[PDB]
Amino acid sequence: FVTXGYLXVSXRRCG
Amino acid sequence: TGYVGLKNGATCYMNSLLQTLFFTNQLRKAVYMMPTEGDDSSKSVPLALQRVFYELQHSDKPVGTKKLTKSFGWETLDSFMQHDVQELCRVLLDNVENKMKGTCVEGTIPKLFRGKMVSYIQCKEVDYRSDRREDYYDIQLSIKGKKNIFESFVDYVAVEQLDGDNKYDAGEHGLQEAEKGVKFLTLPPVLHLQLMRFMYDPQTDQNIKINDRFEFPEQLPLDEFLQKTDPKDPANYILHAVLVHSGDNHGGHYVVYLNPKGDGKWCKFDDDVVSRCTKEEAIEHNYGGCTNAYMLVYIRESKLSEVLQAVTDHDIPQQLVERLQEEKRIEAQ
Repeated sequence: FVTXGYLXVSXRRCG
Repeated sequence: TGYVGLKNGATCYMNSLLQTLFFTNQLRKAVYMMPTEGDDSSKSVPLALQRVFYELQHSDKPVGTKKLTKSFGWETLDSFMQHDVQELCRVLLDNVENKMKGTCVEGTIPKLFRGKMVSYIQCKEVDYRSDRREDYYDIQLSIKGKKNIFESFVDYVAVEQLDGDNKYDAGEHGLQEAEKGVKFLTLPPVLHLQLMRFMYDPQTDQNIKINDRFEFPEQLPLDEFLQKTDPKDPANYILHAVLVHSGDNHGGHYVVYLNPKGDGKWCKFDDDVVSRCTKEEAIEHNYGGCTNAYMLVYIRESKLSEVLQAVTDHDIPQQLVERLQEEKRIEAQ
């Protein structure tokens, strides 16, 4: 849960 | 080369994945076979994918994707940045799989991509086990502290100790020491492996990329990771695609290197520019150690000739050809 930014990360890996 | 590229919006890893799926010939053909009906391709993902594949196979100029991205709704940088590549793969595959429900090409997607694993949690001191069998279409491999893909697989099937503060919540048994773990029962004909270089770091509150070196081979034996091997079909996998990223959190560039026929003749797909390259450019040069692979596709050596069967003009239904030709006429005037 970041300000993008050009590194993709699933939000299902952000909690 | 004999292959055509894709135009470069902020669609990031999509073109890379689209080429990857296009050269999964058996999937391409089933997507062609999938009955669809529509005047615009942007009106559904099955229609739009049929169109993209048709154009990749027939155009001599770079193929557009506007109607495809319109059909599944990811039209901003942020919609790609909020997802891993396999989430987009699933979005396209699941829809198409469910479109093939009750058709002539029903079951094609699980036939190509689905494998079987079993996870378990065994308590040491009480009689409780939570053995859960599940299916997969892709595997997310940890690369942090792993020098090569064999170590990723070793760590993937390693037994995890649930102890100290990680003591398993065994419900009516209270907190219990236990042993977590997963076993592969089967591996699919087409094996999608994400290399988890991109991850949110809760310690620094940032998405980060891990650029460490991580080696992967042209041929990947996986028999050692199966619960029971088949003496008639060793699980030797042949590298098909290397999806590559270059850059950092302020910009990046995505390419895919692909040997379409599974022979070793590698071609780099960089949006509109498709060019023959060396095996070393495709493989070792993407080991890292900020340009490296974040996803690999392997195909079982035994299924190679079925998966990569030729797809001719004859394997495209006349009803689809006619739909796409009418659409092209309306788009021309």
